Amino acid sequence: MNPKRIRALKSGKQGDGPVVYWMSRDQRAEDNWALLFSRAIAKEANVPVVVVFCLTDEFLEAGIRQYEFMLKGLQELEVSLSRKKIPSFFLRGDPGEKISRFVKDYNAGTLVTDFSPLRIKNQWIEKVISGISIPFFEVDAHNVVPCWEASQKHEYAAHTFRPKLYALLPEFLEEFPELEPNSVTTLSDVLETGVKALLPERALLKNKDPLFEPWHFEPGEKAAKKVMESFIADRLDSYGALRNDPTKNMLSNLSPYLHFGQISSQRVVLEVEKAESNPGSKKAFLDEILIWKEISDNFCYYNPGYDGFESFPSWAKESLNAHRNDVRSHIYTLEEFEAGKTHDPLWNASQMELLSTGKMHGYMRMYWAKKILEWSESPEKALEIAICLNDRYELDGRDPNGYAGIAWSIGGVHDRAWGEREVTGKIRYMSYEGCKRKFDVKLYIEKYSALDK
DNA sequence: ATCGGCTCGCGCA
DNA sequence: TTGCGCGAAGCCGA
Ligand SMILES: Cc1cc2c(cc1C)N(C[C@H](O)[C@H](O)[C@H](O)COP(=O)(O)OP(=O)(O)OC[C@H]1O[C@@H](n3cnc4c(N)ncnc43)[C@H](O)[C@@H]1O)c1[nH]c(=O)[nH]c(=O)c1N2
Repeated sequence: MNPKRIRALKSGKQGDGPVVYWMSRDQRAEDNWALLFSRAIAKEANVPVVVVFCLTDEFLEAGIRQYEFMLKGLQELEVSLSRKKIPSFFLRGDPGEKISRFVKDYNAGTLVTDFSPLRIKNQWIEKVISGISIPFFEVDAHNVVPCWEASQKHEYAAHTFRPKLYALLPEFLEEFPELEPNSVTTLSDVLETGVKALLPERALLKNKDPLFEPWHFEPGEKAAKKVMESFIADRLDSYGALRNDPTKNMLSNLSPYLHFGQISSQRVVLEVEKAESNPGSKKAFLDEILIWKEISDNFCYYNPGYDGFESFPSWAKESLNAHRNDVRSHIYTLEEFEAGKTHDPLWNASQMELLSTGKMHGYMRMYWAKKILEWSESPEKALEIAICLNDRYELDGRDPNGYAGIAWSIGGVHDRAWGEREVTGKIRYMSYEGCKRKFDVKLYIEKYSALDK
């Protein structure tokens, strides 16, 4: 294992108990550098490895759709793990308090957690270090090239990060070894409890039917692989040419699995690389899962204010500021945006895709966000509303790719200046008529019309 | 240091 | 649609 994937959080003396993988971002049994390191650390000490996961109360901020998708994954994973003789524990509370307690409770030898740039995981980690005395390690098991290794600074753009990343790919793109089973030796209640709490909040139809259609993405490590497999057989070949067409199902559809770590993106890269197809599609796809996925982790990790105005570049701050007092053609409230009551039937269509499938087509995510800027009273409100809806209804929400993506659309982060406009200033414009030239807009609106109810 | 090159709309064929 | 050349625009890093 490449030791540059390991960061030492808290130095100390190796206790003589088990090795504890605090699993958080990467909820998979396979292709998991964090669980592989733990087992290594375990194996030399002749102790077992165990996995702990903390079900916090953040689930009350989203909906049944994300929380059933996550728990059904953890149920499968639990089985996966016990078959490898690795027990799994599940705590319910504040990771700062519960993990600390647990580590003392079970006399853990060493502590290990996977990596995530989001503000709140570092808060927990800090709290955790004050509460323990054993060594504490962190492993990047989400990125092909560990976030802190790929760059030491905020990258202004893909085209600056891209040479830095591909120089290190030969070293970090590699196969995964086997999760060796242990040698030395309730989730269902939680899920029924959580839904009963979230139920008053369900996104319902007029006839009391749920909006959300749970059949588009089956959750779990197994299903995730079958999705990847299926993208490579049918859709990879056409990806470069039809990726940007909302009327063709030609995306990988991996982002819900990746978000929850139910499959490794290092694995996808390994499998796409070895696939023969259209070079242009492979190149198109690899740029998305390598450059754009991981510069997003770079963004949050070096900009703690990643979900606010002040993280924008100077030029875009200037510009939006200078157009704060422009007359907006339209001003909608969150509640109107939420229910698709704008004047723009293409915009409403894509919000109905969001509402019922929990995954809005990549290209329409750009449109969607910019019309929120154009049709709200201020850039901050735009940011607020676009974050709110993104995180509440996307299956892949509350994710670095989220904040980095919204910042692109509303703030030109990782983007450049365009012709000055009213209201949106120099931020990249997108039009209805421009979509008309690019895809059969009417089909798209047609598909999601019968939903206004 | 000096300037080439970065993930839209639109005219047009 | 489909692709090209052009525009408008701020800045990093050879
Ligand atoms: C307004 C808005 C909001 C969001 C986002 C963009 C925009 C404009 N993104 C990014 C992007 O829209 C999203 O990752 C894709 O829809 C994922 O779907 P597929 O895997 O089918 O993409 P596709 O199959 O084409 O790409 C495969 C993978 O490449 C990566 N990728 C693709 N587009 C990317 C992008 N624009 N930025 C970064 N990585 C990208 C992702 O890992 C994705 O799973 C995001 N992503 C996310 O998963 N959750 C979110 O909540 C958001 N938030």
